[PDB]
Amino acid sequence: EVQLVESGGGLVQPGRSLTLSCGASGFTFEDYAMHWVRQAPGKGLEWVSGIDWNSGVIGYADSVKGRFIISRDNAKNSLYLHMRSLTAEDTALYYCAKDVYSESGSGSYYDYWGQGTLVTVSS
Amino acid sequence: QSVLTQPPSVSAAPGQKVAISCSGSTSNIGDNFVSWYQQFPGTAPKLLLYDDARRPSGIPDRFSGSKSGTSATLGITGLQTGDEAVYFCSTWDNSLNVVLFGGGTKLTVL
Amino acid sequence: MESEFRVYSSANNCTFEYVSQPFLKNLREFV
Ligand SMILES: *[C@@H]1O[C@H](CO)[C@@H](O)[C@H](O)[C@H]1NC(C)=O
Repeated sequence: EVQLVESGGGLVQPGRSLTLSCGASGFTFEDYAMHWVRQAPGKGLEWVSGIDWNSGVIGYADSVKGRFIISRDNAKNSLYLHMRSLTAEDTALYYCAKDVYSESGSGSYYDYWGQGTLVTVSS
Repeated sequence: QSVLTQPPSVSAAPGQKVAISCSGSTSNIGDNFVSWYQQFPGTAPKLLLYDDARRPSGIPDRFSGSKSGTSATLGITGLQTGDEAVYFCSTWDNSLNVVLFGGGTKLTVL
Repeated sequence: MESEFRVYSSANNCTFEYVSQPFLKNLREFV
C-alpha cells in the first residue's frame, strides 16, 4: 500500500506564494518518479509538474511554467512544489501522483493518487 | 497544444456494454499506450487500465477495451449500479514533452 | 493466511540487500 500525505494547501492572496508538501510512505521514494496533478472542481484533471529518480525536472505545464518550482529530497522521502504569482486559474485541488516509470517518457502510469489539498486563490 | 478529447457524459442501463472514446494526436497516443483512470465523485482517481487492455490487480475482468490508431476505446461489460464514475484517458506527448489528460466522461446509472 | 511484513512498520535508509536460497524431527543449527 502506498500513502501520499498532502499538506501546505490553504486560502491565499493572489500576489503571494505557497509551498505544497507530499509525504511518501509504503514504497521507496527515490526508486519511483513523483508527479503533481491538479483538478479544479467541475473540471478535468490537469498535469502540473513532473520529477524523476535523479530529481531532474521533467517539465512544467505551459500555463504554470516560470511560476512553479518542483523539488524533492530522496533522504526525506518528500517532494515540495513552490507556487508563485498565484491566480484564480491556479485555484484547484493538487493530488500527489506516484509514477512507475522514472524516465516517464513512455508507458508511464500513476500507480497511486494522493487524497489532495485545496489551494484557493482569492482577494 | 493537443488536447485529449472524450465525450462529456454517457448513461447506460445495467447489463449494457459501455464504449468510451479518447481522441489524441499521433505524437501522444501513437507513441505510448493510454492509461485509463476511474475517479468516483469526491474521491481521488484510481488507475483502471495500465498500458491499454492490461488491467492492474484489483480491476474487474469485465472492464476491457482496445486502442486502434490514434483512438483509445474503453469497453465496460456487466455494468452494475454504483459503477458510476468519471473516466480520464492520460497519454504523455513526446512532441509537447508534457503529460496530456483527457477532459473525462461521466458514466452513470438512473 | 500469511501475515507478511508484520514484523516492522517503517523501512527507510536501506543499505544492503541480498536474496539467495533459503537457509531453512529435523535440527537446524546456526551460529
Ligand atoms: C541514512 O544512513 C546514513 C548512513 O547509515 C546516515 O549517514 C544518514 O544520516 C541517514 N539518513 C537518514 C535520513 O536516515
